Amino acid sequence: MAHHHHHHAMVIDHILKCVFDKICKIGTESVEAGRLIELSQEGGGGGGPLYFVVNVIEPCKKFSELTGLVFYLPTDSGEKMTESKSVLKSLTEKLKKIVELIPSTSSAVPLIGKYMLFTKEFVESSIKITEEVINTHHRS
Repeated sequence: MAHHHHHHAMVIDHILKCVFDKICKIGTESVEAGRLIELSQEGGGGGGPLYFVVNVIEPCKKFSELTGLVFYLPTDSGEKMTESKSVLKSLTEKLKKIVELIPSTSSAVPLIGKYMLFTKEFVESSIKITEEVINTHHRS
């Protein structure tokens, strides 16, 4: 869209809506395959449908502030990002362990898992975009 050779704050704060936009495109669309696949098996388990949004949004919350610390308080070409990404892989560890509580729904692991890695590979965009500004960040 533009370049504007200068400090990063006015034009850098705008890019946020650029990376946060797509996230909703494929992120909001998954809201269907997530409830469609679950309900197909049972959509319940140890509790109700709130356990799916409570366990999914739980980790997302702490990340909500992270998405704002990368487009506002950048520590590097992908510091706050690469540091927050490690949480996405370590987070699933809590969902995969569900087999110890309700292994009945675990059968969906290989079902919904197709979407899991999907976003995991999309979140990388965070460091991808910054790869364009790194040209200056790295230098100075």
